[PDB]
Amino acid sequence: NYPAEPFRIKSVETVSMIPRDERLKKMQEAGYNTFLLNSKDIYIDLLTDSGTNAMSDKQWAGMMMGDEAYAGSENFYHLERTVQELFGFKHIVPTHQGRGAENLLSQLAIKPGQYVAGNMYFTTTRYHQEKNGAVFVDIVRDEAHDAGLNIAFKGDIDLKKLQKLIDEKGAENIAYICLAVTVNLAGGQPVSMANMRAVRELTAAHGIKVFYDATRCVENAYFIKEQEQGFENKSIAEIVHEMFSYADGCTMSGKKDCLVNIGGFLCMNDDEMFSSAKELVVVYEGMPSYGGLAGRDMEAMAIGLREAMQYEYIEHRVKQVRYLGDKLKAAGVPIVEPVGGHAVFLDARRFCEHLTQDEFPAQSLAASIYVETGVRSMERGIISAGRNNVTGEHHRPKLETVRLTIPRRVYTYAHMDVVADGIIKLYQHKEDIRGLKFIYEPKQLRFFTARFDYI
Amino acid sequence: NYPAEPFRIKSVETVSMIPRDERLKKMQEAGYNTFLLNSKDIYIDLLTDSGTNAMSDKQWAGMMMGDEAYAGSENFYHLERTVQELFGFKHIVPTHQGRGAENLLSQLAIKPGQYVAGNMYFTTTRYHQEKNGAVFVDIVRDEAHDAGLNIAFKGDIDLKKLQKLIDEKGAENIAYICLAVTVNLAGGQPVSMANMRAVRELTAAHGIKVFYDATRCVENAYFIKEQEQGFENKSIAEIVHEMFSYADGCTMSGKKDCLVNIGGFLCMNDDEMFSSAKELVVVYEGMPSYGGLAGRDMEAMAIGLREAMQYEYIEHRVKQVRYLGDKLKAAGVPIVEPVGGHAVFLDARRFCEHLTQDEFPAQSLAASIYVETGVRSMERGIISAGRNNVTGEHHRPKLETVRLTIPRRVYTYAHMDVVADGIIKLYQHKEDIRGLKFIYEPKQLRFFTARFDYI
Amino acid sequence: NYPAEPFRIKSVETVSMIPRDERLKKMQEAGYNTFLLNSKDIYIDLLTDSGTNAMSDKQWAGMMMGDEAYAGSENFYHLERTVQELFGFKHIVPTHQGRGAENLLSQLAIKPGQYVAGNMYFTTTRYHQEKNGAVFVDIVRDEAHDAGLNIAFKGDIDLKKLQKLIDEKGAENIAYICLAVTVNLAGGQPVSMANMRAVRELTAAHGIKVFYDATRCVENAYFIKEQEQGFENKSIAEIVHEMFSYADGCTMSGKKDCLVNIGGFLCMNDDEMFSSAKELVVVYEGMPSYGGLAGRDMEAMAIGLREAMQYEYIEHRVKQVRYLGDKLKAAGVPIVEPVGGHAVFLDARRFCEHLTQDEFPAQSLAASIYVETGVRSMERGIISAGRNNVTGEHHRPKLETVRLTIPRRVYTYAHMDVVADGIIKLYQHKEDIRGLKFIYEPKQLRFFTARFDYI
Amino acid sequence: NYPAEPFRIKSVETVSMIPRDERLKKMQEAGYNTFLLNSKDIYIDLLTDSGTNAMSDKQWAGMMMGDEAYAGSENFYHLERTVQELFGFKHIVPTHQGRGAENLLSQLAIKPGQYVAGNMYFTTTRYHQEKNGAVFVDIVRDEAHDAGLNIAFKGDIDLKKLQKLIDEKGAENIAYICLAVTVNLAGGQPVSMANMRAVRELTAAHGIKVFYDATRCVENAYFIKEQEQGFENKSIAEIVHEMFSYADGCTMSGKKDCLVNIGGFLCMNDDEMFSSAKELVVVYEGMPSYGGLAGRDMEAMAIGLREAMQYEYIEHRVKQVRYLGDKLKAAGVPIVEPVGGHAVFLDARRFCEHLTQDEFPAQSLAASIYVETGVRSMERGIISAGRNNVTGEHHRPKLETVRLTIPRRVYTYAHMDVVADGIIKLYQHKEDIRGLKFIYEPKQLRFFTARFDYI
Ligand SMILES: C=C(/N=C/c1c(COP(=O)(O)O)cnc(C)c1O)C(=O)O
Ligand SMILES: C=C(/N=C/c1c(COP(=O)(O)O)cnc(C)c1O)C(=O)O
Ligand SMILES: [K+]
Ligand SMILES: [K+]
Ligand SMILES: [K+]
Ligand SMILES: [K+]
Repeated sequence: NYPAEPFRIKSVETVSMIPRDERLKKMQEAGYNTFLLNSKDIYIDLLTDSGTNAMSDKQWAGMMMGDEAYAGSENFYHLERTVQELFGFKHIVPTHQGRGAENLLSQLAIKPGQYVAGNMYFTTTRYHQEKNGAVFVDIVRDEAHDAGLNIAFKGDIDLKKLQKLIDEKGAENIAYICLAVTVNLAGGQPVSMANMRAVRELTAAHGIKVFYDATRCVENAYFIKEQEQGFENKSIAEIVHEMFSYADGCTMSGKKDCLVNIGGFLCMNDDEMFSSAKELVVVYEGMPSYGGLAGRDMEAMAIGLREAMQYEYIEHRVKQVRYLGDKLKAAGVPIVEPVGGHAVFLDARRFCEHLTQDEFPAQSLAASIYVETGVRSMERGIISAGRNNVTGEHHRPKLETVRLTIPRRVYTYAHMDVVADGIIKLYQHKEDIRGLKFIYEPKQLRFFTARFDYI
Repeated sequence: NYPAEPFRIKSVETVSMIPRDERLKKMQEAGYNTFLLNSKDIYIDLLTDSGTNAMSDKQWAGMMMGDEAYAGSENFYHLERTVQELFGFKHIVPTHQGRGAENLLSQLAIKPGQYVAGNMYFTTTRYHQEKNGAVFVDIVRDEAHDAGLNIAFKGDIDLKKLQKLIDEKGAENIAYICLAVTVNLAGGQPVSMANMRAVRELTAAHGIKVFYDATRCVENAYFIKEQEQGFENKSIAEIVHEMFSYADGCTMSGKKDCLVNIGGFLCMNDDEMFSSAKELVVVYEGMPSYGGLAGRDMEAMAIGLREAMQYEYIEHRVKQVRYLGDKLKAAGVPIVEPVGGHAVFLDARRFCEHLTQDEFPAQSLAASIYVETGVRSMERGIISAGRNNVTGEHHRPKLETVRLTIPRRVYTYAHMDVVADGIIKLYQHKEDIRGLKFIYEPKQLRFFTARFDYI
Repeated sequence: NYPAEPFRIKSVETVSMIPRDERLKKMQEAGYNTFLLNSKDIYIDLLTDSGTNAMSDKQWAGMMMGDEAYAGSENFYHLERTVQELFGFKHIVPTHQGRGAENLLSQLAIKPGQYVAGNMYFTTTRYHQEKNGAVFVDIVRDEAHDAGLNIAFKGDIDLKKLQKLIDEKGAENIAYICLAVTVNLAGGQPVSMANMRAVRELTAAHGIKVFYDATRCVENAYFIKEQEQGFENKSIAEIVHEMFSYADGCTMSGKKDCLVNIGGFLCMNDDEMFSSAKELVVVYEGMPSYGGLAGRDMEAMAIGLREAMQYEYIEHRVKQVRYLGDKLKAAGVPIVEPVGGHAVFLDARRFCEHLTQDEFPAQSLAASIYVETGVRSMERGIISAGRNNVTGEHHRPKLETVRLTIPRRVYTYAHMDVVADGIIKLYQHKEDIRGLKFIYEPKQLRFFTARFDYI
Repeated sequence: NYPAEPFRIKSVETVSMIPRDERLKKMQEAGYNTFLLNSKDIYIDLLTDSGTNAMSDKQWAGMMMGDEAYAGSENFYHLERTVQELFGFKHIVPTHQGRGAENLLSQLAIKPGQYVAGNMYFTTTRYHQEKNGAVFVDIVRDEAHDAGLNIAFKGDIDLKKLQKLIDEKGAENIAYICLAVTVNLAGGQPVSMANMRAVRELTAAHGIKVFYDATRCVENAYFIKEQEQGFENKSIAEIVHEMFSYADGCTMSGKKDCLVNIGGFLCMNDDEMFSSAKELVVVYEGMPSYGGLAGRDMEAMAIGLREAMQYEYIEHRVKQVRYLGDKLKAAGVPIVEPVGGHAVFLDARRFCEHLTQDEFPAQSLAASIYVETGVRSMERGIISAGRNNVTGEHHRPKLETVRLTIPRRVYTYAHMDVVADGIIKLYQHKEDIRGLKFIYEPKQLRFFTARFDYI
């Protein structure tokens, strides 16, 4: 069952419906790298769900009431009250987006040489942990690393790995546990409430802090409501509030589940850390009462976080992604399983099994998808993994995928059909997909500006 | 086929359904007339495509650049030259919506006792004709009155009827021919270019003026491109411009095909009529330089009329209506055929064969649709047709219909499925729909605020 | 004493600061008629205070929450509740602006041959009265016709003239009393509460209806608060509510004192007339619940009417106009006295006493003002009076004036200084102002498109 | 002279004053630091010109056309090419505001132990220099530190000081010269083109890089046009482009002279530095294609930087500040002279000659201004100067000032008169202002959230 949109369209965004012949020329001008395409040339842009969301009429009304004062803006107090109400943390510091909050948390909470342990990781999060002297330890359950395994709550932390870390390194040498909801690297997999409570129980017995990476915590809450026994009578807001009751604080990218185009924040319960955070936020972001955001954006993020709590909104959000995954899977197209809250990942290793990884199957599949449909997707394979600059060899990741990342409230099921129909047609003659070779490769950030040609 | 939306969602508004018990209360508080229900108590609002459209990001950018000057506004010049370019008429007078332009035309072009002949009546149009002393004569082809007959270009004028009128009444006693594109009350049926050309040739030979009702001219142009031999490779804009080349002027409700929420205009080629129209507009609407519109709305209408010329936009507009009609017809639900440009008309005579037309089956069917579905639709039958101003008896249209009217760019195919599924279920117990009788009847245009009770 | 603006600027409107040499070319291209100037070529546009107001951030937030439903829009209920609260009338029908409401009132309230009596008149108001068969009778106090007489509440009705009318024509032959607040034709002069109560007392004794032309009723309320004994402790809202307690209904142009760019409405207390108005509004304007306005505009007008009740806003509005009049008067420039709520009128007969009225001194002064300052003003003299088309002679009005009409919240005191300094400099060599002659004169609406050259 | 605003008001926001008793309570709740007051409790907010500007109708139209794509946004391309055209640098990296660009520059261009030399310190700039291991050296002319000395181009670097630094330290130990235009903490003082050219010539001869702080470069260009011989007939844009031709790159807070509420960027000519900057921006800000900004804000900043080039806009901006300074100086109030581009600085040393600088007269004067006036102003003296990171003692600036900072396009001359009248009255009892002592001092950038009590 797939629900209708629980909203209607207030205003539309103009697009170029250029045809296949012209899309091929645009793809070649981009050197077959979807990251180099111009937005104006893309029909359906599934590069990312970050910051690409459609706002409501209520949020746009809030955008006309930005109090742009440098200190003490009414919009900050609205955001503060909303986050305290819905997440339940004592203190909040706005940041311009998620990695701004990560920067502050890692400087406040890590002594060099300490460990940070988490359920897999995200690139910016782990960078700020490592930059401040932490050693990262993955404590996710082993199943999360099996991309074909169709089981619930795949993002759960293995409590035995956490106990083992505590026993081998000592609780005083662990800076914090970093629990992400959902788990992006596993394909957007949720964490169960039972897991969050067990982690809080164990860490609290040792005086260890837990901070959440909360960027898709509402998608996570929907999975708990749908699949965890005992939560069928709880509202999304009740589930969200209980989730954060098991944490000492969080970092949040509003660009994901708060339904905005920019914005984030840092939450914590400890007064002393809050005071230290306010001393640091002015260094990198702005005042404790704007944190690198215009007043109107704090307002839109306060309104959007509250909208995200509507059951029908988040049900439809997750089930629209599920629709895309279900349609591909029914045609035999290989995807990461189960489908996550925000994206479908194509398995390009299996999709293009006639290509070796050195011929960049995911990069080439993403280029084919755009030519055939006008859909942009993100390479998440060997190109994004980068090259080892000491040895000169590619980093070879186990996952060679194309990410179909779904912005919130932007597309319809008919757009999902454009994406799926086009991929299914490609799959039916997948052996015709050609390998790629570099014609320009920069030393760093190579996925952003590299250019290719066909082998 | 059924194309996906050729645009993305930029902003949303929430929709919601109140329980059946509450809709029942609301419906009897509205005296079983859908016009009297409150917007907040509707779920999917298909009352009308008039003024309910979603604007684009470009139109909303135009809304921030309203030049609100009383005379000489940049927005007026933009609207004036956009209409001169796309429609080809010499002169434009803005009005706040279509019936303001009809008020002006009828006062300018009718001498009491004269005939106005058109391809089927419309409610406000016919009121202003008769109010100024004209007798209305219907010269549409007989087939347009047969709901079930699936033939192309049902809106066409019967040239034999036009010829007969000229012979029996004399050309000097005909004030003008009123040619509407599409024809709303026939079900949104298009008029062919061959018919517009034949009508021009016959009227010109007798010195008789032709004024178009331009309200859904872009939907009409799409049907010409899709189905009239020789037009398959003409652009929508080319077809629109050729259409109006066979007219002396037009009235336009921009609230339909100009993709806005308010706005209209009167066009003409004749200099003396334009001079007279400017004297009159001051009394009813405003100065000729804004015609009862804010500058920002002249701007949005100039932008939206040009957007409407995009083939993919109007193809999707029309085929989304066709999807709803196709799904209802596949389930056996009786509808007006072929499906028109803007709405699906349920054939209330067949839905409610247990009722005579004096029991108002269309009015009653609309009420029952809201009660069982939360979807609002409009009566288009004996209630809307009014009374004969000579005998005092009902006008008795063969077409007794309930209109599922689709606003432009607002809903998705999933919303269409919700509508179709609900109507198909009500079809299964159609015998439960009771007849209605008047408890309050306005003296004109009675359908707007009439109140009914069950017989 | 002149207060600072009780607001700050949220956003600005871009203007062309073209210099004098270029302004002279624009004036010549406009044939020396300020009505023909392009808005884009004007620095400070004082043509009118109608519909040219600046909205607040709160109103623009309301503009993002337009409920564009054809019937039952939430914005209509907001407007309805606001007008019932602030004006106290039982029923309200929205219209697209003031003359839409006048059209409806005059058709509902006049039997042919009846009299309508008022404190002077406005052009559209009297047209709709006369078009429906009324004979207009001026019952303003004699002093209002003395444009140099500096006395308070110059708009007051002479109760003896009203008694005389009742005695000579009979109360059953008077359709209604039309009491305007303020009185535009006298230069924007207020009416006292004592006068409103006396008129209500007298008319009620005879069963005669009173309807207000309420377009600048808030400016009027400020004069009562400032100058009528006993109202120093009353709020603007209290004064406004008491004013309308002496009326049976009103017509309102929101384009003036409701601080919007479009919109108006009709109010009445009588159920039967309300029911008749709802039958008529659909003919000319729209549904009783939108009346020719987009939902967003009903919202902005509801918000703006409530903002207009703020004492500091309306005090500053009236005193900014007063500042301009005081500065001109201190330099000896001849103006209509006292200065009204919305405009300063220059006496061009005295300003250009070396020119005869057939040389159009007001039209020429308005052209000079634009060339010297970039300020557009309105001719209100012999050109606007029109030509008698039977005899071919000008209508020769006693008042030959240039109107400096001040939009609400758009300009600063520094703009008022630009206007005043430029006029004062012109006055110091007023004998150099040249007379004008027609080079193009249309048969009607001649002030709108006539063109001139220097004698 | 004092020109009128070269724009009209398009939209407003209300302002209000709470009673003195309430401001007194608010001020001690803020611990006598103006940074801790709440926006709703301020009347006229002169805390800062940073991010408080009023945008234009064109910018707000741009805000409706935000292309929120993660890469390839039309808004990024517009900002990129606008900056390349107006500033002339080869490469641009957007950041969410200026201190994000300072974070990147300081990490890219400083090796620990090296010197950075600039024309007076700024708070966030100096923090990021020192945090990355640089020693700051002030090479502004001695006169810039003398509040009362009225000389032109007080921001100029002393070339003898620059030469001395090169001789004593060696050019290889200087990371770069930081040249700010205007110089904020000297009172908004401009730098001459002759000085920028001399600095470029001397640094280039030694291979030393020059990076500008571009934050108020348009105000600086205005002073050059107004006062530097030979530039009187150059356009603001020409002057701006020549200015940056003497630099290797710049940091920019668009929140000042780009007329926006959020936004900044880093420019450079060097290709390898640009490559490194793109790696770093990902960690702190976002992808190089949006740099921590929504698309709509890249758009507003591209539009606003071009608007700032309009001569009449920036002339009025600067002369409105000058008006406030002239009115205070005419009444004997001690100020920094000449008045700078963005603010009037009261000379707190002279206002409060009864206090030593260790009693924080500037911090105390700011509090008393809010208590007596409701006007918020900022401390710019010993509190902002921070502590010496080697000795732990106060930095002791000669300039102990209270800043009346003017947001662009927000206030009128009448608002300036309210401010001046209030300060002139407080001047009459200056002996009533008590000294302050710290009760809470942050470890860096302490002025933002420090809390004080009276001695
Ligand atoms: C309101 C509707 N139509 C308006 C209309 C009008 C009157 O336009 P305004 O509603 O803008 O006055 C004129 N001609 C045709 C063919 C129309 O359909 C409707 O069908 O719902
Ligand atoms: C916030 C202020 N200034 C910021 C600033 C900055 C830092 O910019 P952001 O506030 O955008 O980070 C850098 N350079 C100069 C000369 C500045 O004035 C202020 O003066 O109020
Ligand atoms: K974004
Ligand atoms: K701001
Ligand atoms: K207007
Ligand atoms: K509407």
